[PDB]
Amino acid sequence: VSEEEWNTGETYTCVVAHEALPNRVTERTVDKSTGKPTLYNVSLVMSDTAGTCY
Amino acid sequence: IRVFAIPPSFASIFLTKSTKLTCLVTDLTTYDSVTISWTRQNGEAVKTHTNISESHPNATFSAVGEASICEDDWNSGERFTCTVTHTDLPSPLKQTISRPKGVALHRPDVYLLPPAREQLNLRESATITCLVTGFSPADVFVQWMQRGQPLSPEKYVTSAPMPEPQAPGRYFAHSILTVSEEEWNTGETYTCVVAHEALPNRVTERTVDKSTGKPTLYNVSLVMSDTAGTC
Amino acid sequence: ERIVLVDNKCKCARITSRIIRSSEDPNEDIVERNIRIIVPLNNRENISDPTSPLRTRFVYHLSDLCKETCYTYDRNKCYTAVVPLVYGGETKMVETALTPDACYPD
Ligand SMILES: *[C@@H]1O[C@H](CO)[C@@H](O[C@@H]2O[C@H](CO)[C@@H](O)[C@H](O)[C@H]2NC(C)=O)[C@H](O)[C@H]1NC(C)=O
Ligand SMILES: *[C@@H]1O[C@H](CO)[C@@H](O)[C@H](O)[C@H]1NC(C)=O
Ligand SMILES: *[C@@H]1O[C@H](CO)[C@@H](O)[C@H](O)[C@H]1NC(C)=O
Ligand SMILES: *[C@@H]1O[C@H](CO)[C@@H](O)[C@H](O)[C@H]1NC(C)=O
Ligand SMILES: *[C@@H]1O[C@H](CO)[C@@H](O)[C@H](O)[C@H]1NC(C)=O
Repeated sequence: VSEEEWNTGETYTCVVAHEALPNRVTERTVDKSTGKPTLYNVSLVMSDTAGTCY
Repeated sequence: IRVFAIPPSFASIFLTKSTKLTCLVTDLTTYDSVTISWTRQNGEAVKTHTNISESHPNATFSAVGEASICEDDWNSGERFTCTVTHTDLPSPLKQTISRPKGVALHRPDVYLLPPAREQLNLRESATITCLVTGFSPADVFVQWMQRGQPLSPEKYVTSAPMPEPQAPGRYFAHSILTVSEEEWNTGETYTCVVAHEALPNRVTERTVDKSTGKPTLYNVSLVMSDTAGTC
Repeated sequence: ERIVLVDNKCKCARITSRIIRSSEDPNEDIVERNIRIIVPLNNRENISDPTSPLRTRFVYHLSDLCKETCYTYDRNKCYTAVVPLVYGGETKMVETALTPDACYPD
């Protein structure tokens, strides 16, 4: 595939076909979002507001 | 010789699934001349006094009225009058009781407060107060528990509803339970229930222990694993 | 540009693998996974059982929630338990409302 095409967020799936499968076909996909991440700014907020999520 | 008609408490409406009206007369001589009929707004009287309980330590007469009426009929606004024909009363009197019209429905926000830090420092007793705020209608019902065991009615004492200063329509109620500071220091959970119309299923509960009522310390062991976790 | 991978509401997590373009030149674009977690700090151990202990430990293995020891009440779901009530000596069961705000009949 082209270098700049992968640079943008276009996902691909390499659908394979094998006999020993439940649905007889396996689909697995990737993209730049699925690649190696660099930064992780986990906020990990700690609040006394407990019951409600967010 | 005083007789008062008791409006139907919601505790009897919900938990017993029935409506009972008690217009009881006390401090009067026993002549068994009471003829109590709960006349409705219409001419028909729904029911008369039943199960008269004169037996009391003071040996004074005590006749209690009853009226099994539909809850929807109560909500319709029909009024019921109790008449007493006892010779002790100079003349018969009718006590009309009606369901209030146009009462707004507002959720009874229940807030449970722990005993003050200074009170625990006294090392003699600790008082836990369950505050019921911003509820309408004024009628409310509160009970107490400890790890699923309801406490005696005497141990917890509740306050009659009073108007909320900021919201005239709303009200507030105040219930206080006292326990030994050792019980509180043990961390035993105390749960307060509020039975009131406005709640979704008419009952809400909140609990508090040593570790959640304005606790001094927050002991957290936050752990994260497999940070990447791609998928 | 955010791709919200997971929004599990028990173990509150908002992993967003948003791509960020690096400066003006691409081909070194950074990918970042923002695991935003809101630990409750006050919810009970067995969150549906108010009388359970307090959560002093919060495991957030991201593998499991990517694909239960529930921590935070979900907005839509109602968590409730039966309660004993006594009025005149009768012990009647009835459902409670641990999250009354989101449990109105709908
Ligand atoms: C403790 O947690 C367990 C799950 O880990 C739950 O127990 C059951 O929850 C279901 C959910 O509606 C109830 O129908 C059952 O009655 C619960 N078990 C029992 C024995 O009552 C629940 O979250 C917690 N248990 C309790 C009793 O609140
Ligand atoms: C992550 O780093 C960026 C700078 O690259 C900064 O602007 C941002 O505030 C950081 N995230 C935090 C502190 O959560
Ligand atoms: C994480 O970093 C990005 C910068 O790319 C920023 O836009 C985002 O707001 C940060 N996360 C939070 C929770 O602020
Ligand atoms: C504080 O936290 C640490 C580790 O999380 C723990 O070992 C220690 O016992 C805690 N102390 C108190 C007083 O909770
Ligand atoms: C505090 O948390 C730590 C780590 O989970 C635990 O080992 C310790 O027993 C806790 N102490 C209290 C008093 O909760």
